[PDB]
Amino acid sequence: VNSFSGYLKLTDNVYIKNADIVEEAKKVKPTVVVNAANVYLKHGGGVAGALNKATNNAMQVESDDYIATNGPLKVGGSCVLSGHNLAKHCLHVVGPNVNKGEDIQLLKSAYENFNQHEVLLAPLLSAGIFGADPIHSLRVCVDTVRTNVYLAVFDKNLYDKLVSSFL
Ligand SMILES: CCc1c[nH]c2ncc(-c3c(C(=O)O)c(C)nn3C)cc12
Repeated sequence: VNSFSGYLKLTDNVYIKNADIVEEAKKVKPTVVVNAANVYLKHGGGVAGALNKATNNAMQVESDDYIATNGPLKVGGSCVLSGHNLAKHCLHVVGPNVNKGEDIQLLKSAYENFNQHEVLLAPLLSAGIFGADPIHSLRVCVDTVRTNVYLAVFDKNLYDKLVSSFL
């Protein structure tokens, strides 16, 4: 039993809810919240900008030190950093950004990072300002992640479309 509430069950291990991932993280304080990161961990907008703002920019300060030491992530890669006031840990995962021409096949590699964590609160990778089709992102998630994932979808219209079209 865990503390996640109000989710629709899609499969044995995937759950989905119309929610703001920031407010959901604040309320549950999950072990892991996933950030929709870019390779530079520049958390300017989208999910990343919202998560970072909620940490009062502490996520960005930590991230800048990480990049200065380690260099950029790979598209499809991830790193574990602090969850600050939102979670124990933040798993920063880089899905391909279609608006940069990145290969959508890398979306499966991105979701494979979730399998290193037993339970996660997450957005749909490569959705929103990353330009991919969220219906496709949900399909890759379900077909790749084997651990227990709780997906937060900000847009109510999109959430209803994702549920109604789910095979
Ligand atoms: C609609 C207003 C809004 C405020 N904050 C948001 N955060 C994320 C998304 C969003 C998501 C998500 O993860 O829910 C996905 C997937 N695509 N898009 C575009 C939308 C908003």
